Formats: sequence, structure tokens, C-alpha cells
Amino acid sequence: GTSKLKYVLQDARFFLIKSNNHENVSLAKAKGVWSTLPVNEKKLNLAFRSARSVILIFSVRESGKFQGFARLSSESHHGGSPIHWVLPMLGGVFKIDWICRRELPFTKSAHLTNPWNEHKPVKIGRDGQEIELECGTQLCLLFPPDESIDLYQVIHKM
Ligand SMILES: Oc1cnnc(S)n1
Ligand SMILES: Oc1cnnc(S)n1
Repeated sequence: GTSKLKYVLQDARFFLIKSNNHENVSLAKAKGVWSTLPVNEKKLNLAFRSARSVILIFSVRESGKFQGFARLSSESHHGGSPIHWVLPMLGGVFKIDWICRRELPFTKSAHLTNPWNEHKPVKIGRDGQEIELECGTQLCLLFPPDESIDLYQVIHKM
């Protein structure tokens, strides 16, 4: 069902994350981690303390798709096991819990606009662009359900 998903997304904040390659999204899906540039690290740390859930919606540059979405489970932290990001600065590491590892083509989100980016289609935005609550909620509900994920453990972290 979609009820636990809606519960996780209640009053959440949403951020568009743009990866330059598929390899970095693969690492994030395998290890439950993300790292970003300092400007966005600051925004995400501020958001993590401000909201019951912070959702990252991932899109690989030039792919024409989103590759899934995940919820921050921590603020960024330095040290830890090194992540071999295939780079084209990546300071702290956020731990993330994946909510959906399935893709969504941009053609399916054409009816959603982001008020925080001039009401342009939600696929449009720089890395770190915040997505308004209603737009982000509907975008997440468009993804195919990911039956491999159990949101019970995520709900307990809120
Ligand atoms: O492709 C990637 C991987 N990790 N951080 C960033 S900003 N981009
Ligand atoms: O939580 C973390 C931090 N750093 N590396 C890994 S693999 N996980």
C-alpha cells in the first residue's frame, strides 16, 4: 500500500539532488550515503533539524529520469569509511534510508511545477533545489512502489 509512504512524507521537506553519473547513485543505493557540496550540505543540515522528514529525490544528469528517493537519517559527518565517488569538496557524509529505488521518467512528472523554482517543471532545478511540500509529495507518489522496502523501521526513526 501507500499509507506508510504518505505518513513518512507528511510535513516533509524535499530537495532535488543531481548526480553527474550513475555510478554515484549506485554507491548511494548500496551504502545508504550521500555527500554534497558545502552550500547544499549547509542547507540540508539546516533542513534536517527543521522537519520531521527530509527527502532527497535523485536524478542523474542527462538521464531524463529520477532514480529514486531517500530520507535523511542523520546530519553530515566527517571521517567514516571512504566513499570512492566517481568524480567529474564532498565534505561530510549523510546517512540516508532509501524509500524508493525505482526510476521515474521525466515525461511522467510533466504536470508538476515547483513554486520555489518559478513554477518550472519539477525536473528542472540545480543540485539542492528545494521542492515545495505539495509538489514534492505528488512527485514521490508518482514513483512505482518499491516492494523491497519496509517503511516500518523508517517510521521509528521519526
Ligand atoms: O555525483 C555526486 C556524488 N556525490 N556528490 C555529488 S554533489 N555528486
Ligand atoms: O555512514 C557512512 C559514512 N561513511 N561511509 C559509509 S560506507 N557509511
